[PDB]
Amino acid sequence: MTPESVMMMGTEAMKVALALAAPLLLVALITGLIISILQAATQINEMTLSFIPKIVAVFIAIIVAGPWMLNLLLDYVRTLFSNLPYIIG
Amino acid sequence: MTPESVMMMGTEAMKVALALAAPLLLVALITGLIISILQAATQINEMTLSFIPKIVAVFIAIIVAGPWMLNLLLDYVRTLFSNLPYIIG
Amino acid sequence: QSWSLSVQTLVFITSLTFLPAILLMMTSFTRIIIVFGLLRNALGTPSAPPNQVLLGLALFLTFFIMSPVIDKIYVDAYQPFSEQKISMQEALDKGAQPLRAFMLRQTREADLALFARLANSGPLQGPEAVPMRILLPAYVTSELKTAFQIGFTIFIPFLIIDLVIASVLMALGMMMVPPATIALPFKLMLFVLVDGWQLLMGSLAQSF
Amino acid sequence: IGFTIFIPFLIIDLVIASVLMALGMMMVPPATIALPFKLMLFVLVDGWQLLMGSLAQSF
Amino acid sequence: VGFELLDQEKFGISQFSEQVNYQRALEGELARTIETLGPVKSARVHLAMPKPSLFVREQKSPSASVTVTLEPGRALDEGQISAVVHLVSSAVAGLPPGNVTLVDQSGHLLT
Amino acid sequence: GFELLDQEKFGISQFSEQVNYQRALEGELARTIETLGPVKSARVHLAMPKPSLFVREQKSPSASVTVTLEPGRALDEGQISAVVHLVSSAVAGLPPGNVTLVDQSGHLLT
Amino acid sequence: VGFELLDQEKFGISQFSEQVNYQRALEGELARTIETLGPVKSARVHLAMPKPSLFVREQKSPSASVTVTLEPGRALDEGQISAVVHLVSSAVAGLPPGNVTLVDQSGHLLTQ
Amino acid sequence: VGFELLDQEKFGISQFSEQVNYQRALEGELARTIETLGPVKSARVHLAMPKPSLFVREQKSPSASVTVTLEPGRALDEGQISAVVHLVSSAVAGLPPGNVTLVDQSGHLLTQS
Amino acid sequence: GFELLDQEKFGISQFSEQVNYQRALEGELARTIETLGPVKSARVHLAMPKPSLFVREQKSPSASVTVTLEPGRALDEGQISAVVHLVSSAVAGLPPGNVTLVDQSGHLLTQ
Amino acid sequence: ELLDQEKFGISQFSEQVNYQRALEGELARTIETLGPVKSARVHLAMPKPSLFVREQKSPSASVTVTLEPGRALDEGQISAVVHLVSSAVAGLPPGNVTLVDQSGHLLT
Amino acid sequence: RTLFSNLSDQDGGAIVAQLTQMNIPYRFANGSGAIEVPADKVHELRLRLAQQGLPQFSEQVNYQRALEGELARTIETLGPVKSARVHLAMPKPSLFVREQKSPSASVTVTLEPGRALDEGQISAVVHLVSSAVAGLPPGNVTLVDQSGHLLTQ
Amino acid sequence: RTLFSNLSDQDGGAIVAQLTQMNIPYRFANGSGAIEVPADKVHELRLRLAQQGLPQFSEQVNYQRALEGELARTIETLGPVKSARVHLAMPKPSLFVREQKSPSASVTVTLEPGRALDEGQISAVVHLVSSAVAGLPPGNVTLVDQSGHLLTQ
Amino acid sequence: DLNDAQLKFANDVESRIQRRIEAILSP
Amino acid sequence: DLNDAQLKFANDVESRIQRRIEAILSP
Repeated sequence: MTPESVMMMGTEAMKVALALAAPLLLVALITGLIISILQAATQINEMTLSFIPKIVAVFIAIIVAGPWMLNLLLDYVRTLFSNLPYIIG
Repeated sequence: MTPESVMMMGTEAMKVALALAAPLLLVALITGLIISILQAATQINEMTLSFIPKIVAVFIAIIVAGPWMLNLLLDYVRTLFSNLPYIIG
Repeated sequence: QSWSLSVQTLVFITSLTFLPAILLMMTSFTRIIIVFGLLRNALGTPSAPPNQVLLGLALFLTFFIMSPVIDKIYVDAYQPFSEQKISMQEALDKGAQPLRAFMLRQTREADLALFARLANSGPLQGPEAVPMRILLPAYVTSELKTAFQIGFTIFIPFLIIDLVIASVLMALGMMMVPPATIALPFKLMLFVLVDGWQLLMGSLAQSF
Repeated sequence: IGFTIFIPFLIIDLVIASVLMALGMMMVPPATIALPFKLMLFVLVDGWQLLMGSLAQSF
Repeated sequence: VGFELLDQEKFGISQFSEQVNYQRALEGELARTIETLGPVKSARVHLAMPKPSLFVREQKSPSASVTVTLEPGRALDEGQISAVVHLVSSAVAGLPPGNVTLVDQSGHLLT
Repeated sequence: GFELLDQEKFGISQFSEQVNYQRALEGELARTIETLGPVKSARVHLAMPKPSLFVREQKSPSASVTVTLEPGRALDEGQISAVVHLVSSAVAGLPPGNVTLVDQSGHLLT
Repeated sequence: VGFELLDQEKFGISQFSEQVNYQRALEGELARTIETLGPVKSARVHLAMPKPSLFVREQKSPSASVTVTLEPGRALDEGQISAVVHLVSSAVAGLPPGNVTLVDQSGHLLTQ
Repeated sequence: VGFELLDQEKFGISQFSEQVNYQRALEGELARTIETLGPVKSARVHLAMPKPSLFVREQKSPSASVTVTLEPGRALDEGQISAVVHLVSSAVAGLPPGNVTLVDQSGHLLTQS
Repeated sequence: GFELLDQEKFGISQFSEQVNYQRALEGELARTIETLGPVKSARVHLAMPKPSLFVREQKSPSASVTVTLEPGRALDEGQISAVVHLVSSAVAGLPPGNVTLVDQSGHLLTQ
Repeated sequence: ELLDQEKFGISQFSEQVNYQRALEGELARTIETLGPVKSARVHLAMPKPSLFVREQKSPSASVTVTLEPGRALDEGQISAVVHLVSSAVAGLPPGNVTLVDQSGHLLT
Repeated sequence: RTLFSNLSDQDGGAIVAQLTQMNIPYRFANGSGAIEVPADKVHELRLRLAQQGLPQFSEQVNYQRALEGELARTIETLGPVKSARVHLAMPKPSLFVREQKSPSASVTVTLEPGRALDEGQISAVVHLVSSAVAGLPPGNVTLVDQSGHLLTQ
Repeated sequence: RTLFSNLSDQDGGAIVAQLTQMNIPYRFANGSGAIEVPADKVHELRLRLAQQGLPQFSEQVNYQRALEGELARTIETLGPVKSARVHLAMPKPSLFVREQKSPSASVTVTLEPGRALDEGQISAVVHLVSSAVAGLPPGNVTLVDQSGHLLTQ
Repeated sequence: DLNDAQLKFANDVESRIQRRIEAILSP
Repeated sequence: DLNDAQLKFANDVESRIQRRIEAILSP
């Protein structure tokens, strides 16, 4: 193929990956930051405080947004397989 | 099967996972937070002292609730393998 | 029209040559074998049950599952041939029907349509007239899909166990403790307690 | 054909590894958790049927 | 009623739920149009759709039961019985008319 | 019926879902049966057949319908029938002959 | 008792529990309809729904025992006896009528 | 409804939902145009679109039921009936006219038996 | 309008993308048809059949065109022909014979 | 210019729908520029490939012109419009270009 | 005069609703479960309501005879009907213990020359008769004309 | 004079809109669902509006005859028409119960020598007649000339 | 069950033959 | 079931033949 016929496909694929992983990473970072700021405000000395808020936030985000990410990924893969015969030329 | 069925199966899966983990995670978090609050109030600057009680608490949880987390999980698994010949299609 | 005896035995030996292909692509051997391999991978024990043990178990399960089809072939096709009632050609044609019905029972209409459209076959009225060259690949594809479905579903309880032990270890601060070493004995315990082997074999048999 | 067949499974692997490590559980093997999801993606897309369709239409 | 329901925001739903809701909505709209026919004061439609397979295993065909309440003395014409049949059959993928039963408020089979 | 259906309840289990569906169908069927002139109240019981083990045999479901009539409002043979048709149609693969219709006095109408 | 029973359930519900509860609820509703019958003052239904066992060759057809209390002197008609049989048999997947026993408040077997 | 119905689309939309919504829409627009026909005061269109099957002896066909309410005494001409048939058939991929039923507000079948 | 497509989200799927394309085409075609002297308003409905697979020789699409004419502005035979040509060309593989043209009174102008 | 509207990447299909629109616009533009033509409208139908059989369908075009009040188009005109539209579409067989006036007369 | 007596509350209510709609004056007999209405409208109204589906030996005989006569009179208010005869045949309290019996009615009508009952009128007659007799199902009502032609399907 | 009576609100509104556009004075009879208009313009306007698609025996007979006469008069206002005759043939209330009947109209026109009706005028006549008679579909209107040539397709 | 349906079929046929005879024998 | 439909078919045929005879025998 061509570097472009490849770079564009990789860019689209990693855009799909970024869209898939954005909600989970975002809620994880927000929850961790909030717990850490609350901890620093009270001057509590601990490192394992944020893990459980992290896990429940990620779990709830998965429950809320699962259909959306799964449908987006399924559609992307379906169009990739349909377009595959034309990728070779 | 349809994606929605997969989402429902995963939903009961992570519900069972949360039910398994919470008896342990909650008590570990409570013990850690209590020790850290006491430490901050007493200015006893040492993080590692929060680690020793937690294990005991966790162990206590097991010896107080190990059967239940053992039983409920089985009541899920025995169902899942029994639903195997009816999810295909 | 009846083949001479030498031609008959030539056909018989040549057909006996194709035995593993028939076992893999016409019976339930492939799905059971795929599920067993995925299950072995799922327990974290890549080589605990030797390949020969699982292959023998899959062979016995396949024989038990296909016993009704073999009985139908014997009663309807092979028995008259052995009593010289019917020729080899018509005996083979009669024996194809029960196996064809069994394979059609466990195939997906979409794959059949794909292979029919690919082979440029004319419109076919009902399931009565579908060529074996069309049905065999569609049945193989459906078996692959069903086996992957069953394996992916089976992968769930061990995933639950791994996640819960990893979270329990992490909430204690144990940052550099790997969860596989702790999870493997508990995976074995979970599979033992639920009577996993017989339950999974019963589930595989019931799905056929 | 093969190097672009590889793409969605790499996407799933990277997403799962990133989520797991960002959440904190960096000691887990991402491939072990990822394999069931790769099977799920393959069966919910109808990977075999679509792959045969693409292979046939490549000619 | 029917279509309005299908929309009600809801996330905790399964395919099964999605289908059952579709069935309910279709029933509602069909009853609606049937009532919107002069002689009919109220209609009630029950659909029996067989859960489908994606395999090659027995097709079968769905069935419908339609109960109509007529306006005082508004008897339905043979044509009225027919048109009802056609509408209900068409609204259900692969519904063989002969599997549509139409009944009045007194229990007379108009079919 | 459909009220039991949308009760803002988090998913319980497929079996729970199936029980709820069976109940809702029973409710609506009883409802329409009562909405029939001579009928004051109806009660419908459905027995959906349970898939057995290593067999492909098909069981046909069954229904029991109890009606309470208005004082002296006897059912017409056509009435005994239309009830049969409705109940049979509302249940996937319900063979009419497996629908029993009974009155408030215990007389079998079917 | 009642379908209500199942409506209110705790998070920890074993399949076994789910089934037993279903059995109870069916028993309750059946007794209810049987009482609704004119001559019947109260009904009690007991179901024996055998659990599937591959350890056994044949699963014994389900069985039912129905006890009725009649209104003072309200004897049940042969037709009444039958209709009860039909209803109970239909309400239980694969219940062979011949496995339904109907008894009165005095211990007379109304069925055969 | 119809095209407007497919506006506020929540991310959680199953293909099944997407299809049903497309069906509902098409029904709405068709009814709309039918009402726009002079003699027609209101229209109601029901579509039965069944995804396919490979066996001919087990293949049916898309079907439609159209109920029209006419203006007081505005009887539809034979040519009108024909035009309604054509429009509905064309709007549904592979809809054989003969599977379109047209009925009035009194229950008279305007199309063929 | 082609505008509908420009103002759109990023969560839309392929199904949505197609349906939107169909709508836009319907709009522009109606637009040009109205821009024909005798035509006051036009309404185009397209039935574009989805991918084949379960079918053999595949199948072709269909169109229904409703025109409202200016008071007494009857369409000539050549006009009808030109409407047919335009609609057929605008739809990939649309066989003219599958284009129905109807007036505001329900007269079929084509066949 | 519609193509360049500072729009983040959408999809190949979206890119395709656009390209089609832009070509239609420019073609209509040049057609109007012509003396007798007051406004033009071009509709392109690019063909969809098949599934397993090799069949290159040929694209089609419909051109509607509004002429200067009264003035008509000469035959040579009926020819130059055809040529331009056919050339602007990869593999467009002239015979698949329909030209129509504001009154519904087929000029081609 | 009494239109109906001994009505359920449901039937009563439905009947009152219909009378109001038709703008017919009415007076529901207090706790008599009866609705006295214009005397000259009684029969017409009974029939109309029937169309909408609403609602000793000597004595019995007399009663039966009286009931038969009243039913006949009501049926005769139908335009196409010149005369009507109703025969009620409720078997005397089932003597046989096991066997079960059910009331039946035979209605004979003489029609005006050249006139016929329509399906609605036929249904009204059947309903009227069935509603008047306890336990008489519509299906047990036979309606015949002077020539013996069965009008009820 | 009355242009139209007994109009739907929709037809009324459409008719008023057209009259305003044509700058024709009009007076919608209060609650009479009728629109009295210049007497000398009544027929011309009826025809024009028709082009735009807008909107006892003895009595019936008379009515029918009157209606026929009025329709004829209206049609005669067309330039190419020397004279018109309209015959309305609505079957007496369908005596047959099962069979269904429908009104039809036959219009005969005598044209001025050398003149012909155009397609628009033909359509206007058909619409006028169909709109005037309840249940008369356009398709049931036959228009013929003096030579018996069928003008309606 | 089926026997009762057959018997009712016979009764209806007999009744209709009876009515047809009576119809001509009446005038 | 089907027998009743056949009987009604016979009744309609007989009634129409009767009416056709009566139609010419009346004038």
